[PDB]
Amino acid sequence: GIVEQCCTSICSLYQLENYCN
Amino acid sequence: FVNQHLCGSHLVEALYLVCGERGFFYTPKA
Repeated sequence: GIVEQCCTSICSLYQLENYCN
Repeated sequence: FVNQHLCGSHLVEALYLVCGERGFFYTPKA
């Protein structure tokens, strides 16, 4: 999940955009 | 500003700035 990809580990723009509609 | 540890409101805030008028979906229990 996003928390495991952007919180416990460092986030990236590629990941964030996956969660945009 | 996204290449860092983003948690809680700090994360929701980033999705808001990045997604813009598209919107996004926050799912912490995914």
